Amino acid sequence: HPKIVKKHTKKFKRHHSDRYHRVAENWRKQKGIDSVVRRRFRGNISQPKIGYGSNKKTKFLSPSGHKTFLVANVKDLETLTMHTKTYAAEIAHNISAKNRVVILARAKALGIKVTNPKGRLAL
Amino acid sequence: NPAKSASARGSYLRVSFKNTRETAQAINGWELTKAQKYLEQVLDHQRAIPFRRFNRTAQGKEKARWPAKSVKFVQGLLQNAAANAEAKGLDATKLYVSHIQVNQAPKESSPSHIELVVTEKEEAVAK
Amino acid sequence: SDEIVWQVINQSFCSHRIKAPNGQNFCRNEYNVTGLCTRQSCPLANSKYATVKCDNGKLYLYMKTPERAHTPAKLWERIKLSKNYTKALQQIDEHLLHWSKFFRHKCKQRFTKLTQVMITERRLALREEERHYVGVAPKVKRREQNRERKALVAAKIEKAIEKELMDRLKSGA
Amino acid sequence: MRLLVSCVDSGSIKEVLCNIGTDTSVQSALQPFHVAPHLAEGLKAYVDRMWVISEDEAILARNSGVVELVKISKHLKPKFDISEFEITSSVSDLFDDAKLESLSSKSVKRTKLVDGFVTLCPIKSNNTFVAATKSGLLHIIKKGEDKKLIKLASLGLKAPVEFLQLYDLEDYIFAYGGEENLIKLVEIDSSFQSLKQIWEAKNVKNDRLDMRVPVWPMALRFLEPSPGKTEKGKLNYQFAAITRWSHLTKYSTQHGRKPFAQIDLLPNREPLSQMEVFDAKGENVVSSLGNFQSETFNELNVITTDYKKNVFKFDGNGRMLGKVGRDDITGSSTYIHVHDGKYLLQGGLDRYVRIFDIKTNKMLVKVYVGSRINFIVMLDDVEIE
Amino acid sequence: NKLKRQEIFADIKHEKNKERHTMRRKRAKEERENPELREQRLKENVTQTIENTRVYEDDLMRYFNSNSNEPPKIFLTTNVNAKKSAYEFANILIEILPNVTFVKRKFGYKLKEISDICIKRNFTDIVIINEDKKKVTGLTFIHLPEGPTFYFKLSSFVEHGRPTSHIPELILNNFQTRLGQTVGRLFQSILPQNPDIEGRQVITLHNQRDYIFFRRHRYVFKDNERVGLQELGPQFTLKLKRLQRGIKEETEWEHKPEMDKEKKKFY
Amino acid sequence: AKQSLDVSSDRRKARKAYFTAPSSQRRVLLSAPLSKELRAQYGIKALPIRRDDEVLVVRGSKKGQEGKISSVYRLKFAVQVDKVTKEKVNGASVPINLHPSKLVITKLHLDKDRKALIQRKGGKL
RNA sequence: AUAUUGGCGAGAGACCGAUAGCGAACAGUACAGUGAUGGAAAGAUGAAAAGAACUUUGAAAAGAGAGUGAAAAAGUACGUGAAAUUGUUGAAAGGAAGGGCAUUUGAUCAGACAUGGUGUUUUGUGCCCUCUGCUCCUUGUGGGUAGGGGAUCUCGCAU
RNA sequence: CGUGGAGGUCAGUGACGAAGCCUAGACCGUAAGGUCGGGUCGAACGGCCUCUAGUGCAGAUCUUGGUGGUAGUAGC
Repeated sequence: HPKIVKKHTKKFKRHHSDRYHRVAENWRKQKGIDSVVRRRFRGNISQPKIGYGSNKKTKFLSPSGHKTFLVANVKDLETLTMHTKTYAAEIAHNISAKNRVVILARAKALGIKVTNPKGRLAL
Repeated sequence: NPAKSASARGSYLRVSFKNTRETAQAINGWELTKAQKYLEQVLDHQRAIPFRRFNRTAQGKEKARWPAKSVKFVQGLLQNAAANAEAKGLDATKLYVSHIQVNQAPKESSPSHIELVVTEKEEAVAK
Repeated sequence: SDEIVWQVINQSFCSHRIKAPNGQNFCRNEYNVTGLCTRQSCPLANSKYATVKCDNGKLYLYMKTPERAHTPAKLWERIKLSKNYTKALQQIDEHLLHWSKFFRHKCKQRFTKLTQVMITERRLALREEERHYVGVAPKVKRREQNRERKALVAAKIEKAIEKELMDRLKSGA
Repeated sequence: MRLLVSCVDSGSIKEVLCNIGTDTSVQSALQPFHVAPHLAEGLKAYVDRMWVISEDEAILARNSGVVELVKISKHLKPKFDISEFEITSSVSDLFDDAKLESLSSKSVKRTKLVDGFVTLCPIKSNNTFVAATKSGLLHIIKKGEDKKLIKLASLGLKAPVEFLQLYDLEDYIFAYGGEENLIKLVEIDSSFQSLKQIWEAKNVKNDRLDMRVPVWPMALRFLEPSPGKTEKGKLNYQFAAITRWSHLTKYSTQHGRKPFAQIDLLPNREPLSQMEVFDAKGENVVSSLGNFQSETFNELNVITTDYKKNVFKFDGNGRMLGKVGRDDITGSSTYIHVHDGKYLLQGGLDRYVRIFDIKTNKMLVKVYVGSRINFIVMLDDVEIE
Repeated sequence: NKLKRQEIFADIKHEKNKERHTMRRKRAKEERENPELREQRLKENVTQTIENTRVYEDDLMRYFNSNSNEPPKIFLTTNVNAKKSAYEFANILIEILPNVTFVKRKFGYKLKEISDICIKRNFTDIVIINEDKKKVTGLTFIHLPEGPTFYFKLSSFVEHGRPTSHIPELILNNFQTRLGQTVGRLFQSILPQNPDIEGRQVITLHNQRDYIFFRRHRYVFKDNERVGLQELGPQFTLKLKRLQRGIKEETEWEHKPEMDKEKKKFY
Repeated sequence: AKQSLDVSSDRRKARKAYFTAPSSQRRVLLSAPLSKELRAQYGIKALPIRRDDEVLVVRGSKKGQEGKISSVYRLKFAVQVDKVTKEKVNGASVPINLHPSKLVITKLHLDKDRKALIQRKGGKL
């Protein structure tokens, strides 16, 4: 597949997200006109913009080359039979370990890659 | 290792938090008998408890004070720990205060919780 | 009609659609060759359809025609696929004679994928995997962790070892 | 009541004398009157099979390849009595481990497969008994006028042999089988000097994965001949068997060689064995040997034990009726046998002798014997005053 | 009312503590003059610890365990797709087990095949460590003849002295129960059976309720008829499991999660 | 579904009524089903329980236990069964509180009022 | 026929959820004002108290053992326990710190129970060959299911 | 993008552990955020098309509640 070129691997952080504890790390655009970040002066944190857009041919593809697809039960898992190479089955965090083994068995039978196998399981 | 250590805790005491912390720091890591002797001497004003954080005499060479009120509770807790170790059948000579901590208690005066742990030193080892 | 049904299922909440994070609308319907809810692929949006499904080890070529739309109880007919791969492909091609190339290609791909899914038999034949997946409940984990610590504290292994050594060498040297 | 327990570890017969409600696990609970070993030979020559000819004379078989006739005597010792055992005659050298050793390869998993007595029951009034072994050797032993055992013939069956069951329902025919060995019906000549293979079972069609269904019948029990239509060429026999792979198979010779129905008793083909016919209400609907006195499978109810801990109850359609000793059996039940239709003898690796009530599954007796249990027989159900 | 409930019980506890302290002081003071009364009171008051409230063959040993007449060769391997932690644990296994041979898992030789090969090589026991994450979680031991085996869960694995080349002395504790002494016999037949007391090396197994603690120490005696000991490195605790009684057939005691409710009987 | 306009299906109102129900209503609340053997005898499904009534335990850790009842704790909505008691660390025995809905009556206590109630409820004796 | 924020008694809400909702879910109570008046804070233990028997250090606070309990990481300060803040262990660094571009070092985390696919050669099987049947529609380029005979057999499977 | 509630659908998820919280763990997106790996927790919550609003905080000498330097200082 085409190379997965990540234009910006570093997570964007809100200005002063570390100077004050009351400011969440979630990005928020500065509204003040005098704000240096809004004017993107040299040396300031990078501002998200249209330039960092990832290419469609590699968008949403994990480093393993398989797209993530949440799976809730065997019925959902069976839908990836025709897209095993392009899609991978991801078990939801709320799935009890009782059904996790059954889901993993079906995934192995169909050859569907599992993004987070063995979760909550013990050998 | 619980099999080689004993614990003693005092909660909701009315001693000053800063003085209690200074006393605990001045006594952390000392031997049980040596720590008790040092506290007794402090009660006699022969030695002073250094105040390194919450604050000039010759006794401070080893900026010091004699917090008798806090020292009384500290020595009481040390005696309780020694009694616990004796109940556990530990060697009092090898006992040394390996952990001591002061925590601010609910509010007025500033009460605090004091807990300490004593552990037996490892010795008598040979091929 | 198909156009009205197609547009209603597309823009009016088809019940069996799944939205992946990538932005692809999936289709978990059992009667579809492809799990994508696009046109000419969803069985509900097309009067004529063909698909491969299996209940027992045998594989069956499922197809429907407007002759049975009015009677859903007899909507889909099936024929044994002659599980010999070379014979099965030609049988599928003959059955789908004059059908849209899309349907023939999708049916052949589905049949090939289902046939190669027999790897389950290979793993079943190569059984005796001793890992024996086991699930650990949070309540079970709590019991072992705390009770093991309590047992260790109460055991006093050092004292027992000392007592045994003293009792052993009293008349053992 | 009085029971005889076979102890593999000690290789001795243990006489258990206790009343209903005995429990050795509780000090305050009723305790057995007497529990002592008899005829100890060690784990090398432990008893393998036991049959009670009468309350005074019994015949025992050992894994060493020797069948010993045991004389039972009584002496008094509150006011109850205990029994003593004396061996009068025996026959040895019946085992042939070479056949089993040659079949060790390609087996699922096991050791050299030392031979052992699979079945021991009278052939017929005539004091004639048939001895079967895993090696396939079928020996005939008769009690002479002098009470000394004499060997009359040494027949040979297709090894490996896991079970043997005679057809006592007259209304000599017996069936046998083993690992990768389809069930075969055998007719014995009146002189016991020959055997005829009249009928052989056939495997069922392959599963979804097209894999051949393995054949491993662990036990078999005969039913009455099928009524109504009786086509010639085919035979008239009805029986059911339980396989290791948890498949409950019912056979009807009139229908054909292949079983007419197969039901999966447990998922993942759980190891199952010890198929004993029992009545849901405790009626003695089983013949002297254990065959079901009925001509229909709907009334058939069977008790089977898995190899981990459980004792399962199944009907004629494979439906699980419940469990016996679910909260008390901590190990595999090596031996289970319905006695008088109401008492269920239980024993295994847990070293506890248990007697369960078929009517209610209640644990009636619990006696600790220390050694592992492989065979249990009850002599009398009378309660000591 | 929360305030009323909190205030009422807060004062009640203070009064209860005051009464308890006063009663204890008076009892001690009066017992000082009457020592026998203290003894009678102690006899009349049992601490009711959990231990005190517990709720109630030579041929076998030789046949299902190793004996001094022939040293036991123990086959050591690891579950397929093993990693560094497994080999690190195998290093300690080599350091502690008498005669070990390490063989990489071939991924396809069935357990029957492994047993047959070991019989061909006259091996005595098979030990295999299994891992899920980068940590040891369970250990197994199987005897070749007649296939008596035990499976053990592994927890609290911790890596201070350097053991000498001497064979540590074997000591077992709290194996009175019939099931317990079977694991005790397994340990006595799997670990070295020839002590070399010179060098003061000891290996101890100590079960309390269901977990067995394995540790090594150096022991030195003094004139006070007491022996001091020092930790000799690794900490180890194990839990018996599945009690197969065969290679994989006829399990006898396999543990179930439904147990442990009784809080006693310390299987 | 409820059709009467005089009955409300409000959860809050029902919860308030249940907790604030008087002892007279709680007597009806604390009903216990009769054993299948007794149901055929008296031809009745359930009747209010009382002291001398003998009941069997069908649920809880004490399943399979039986004994004569000794008290009907209407305030706590619980009833006590003789020989079904807890063992404290100090040795004191405290009866375990059980709900009548989880117990089966094995032997009723017969009085004139109980006999009249049995006839009223379509039973027989 | 019309109004109805008071009274009694009922049926409901696309309403709010202990800093909301009436000020009051446990109050017009405590409390302040000579007074008319103002006017709060506060819900949840645990299935059940089974509320820590008992030993042991403390004039007293409560501690250490011990046990009850699914859990005490639920102990009447009790459904769950984050920040601001405070004390200890460890790492780092030193009239300041904070953020951005690129990287070394230290610590540390992931890193396939993947073990395959293809053509060939023995042997045993079936849905495979042959004979004899039963069963559903409609009628059709079908489906389901039985009893006798073998390895012409790679049509699939297992070796 | 996200939240309170409602109509519909997933014969959805869940005591073999739902929500919340923590996490020098990882994945996805330009981001509002979603998802998964590990610890406490216990009983409800969510994938999607619409409707609905007391729907999103960095300050308003902002309100309630909580905690620091000042300070063991002035002082008693």
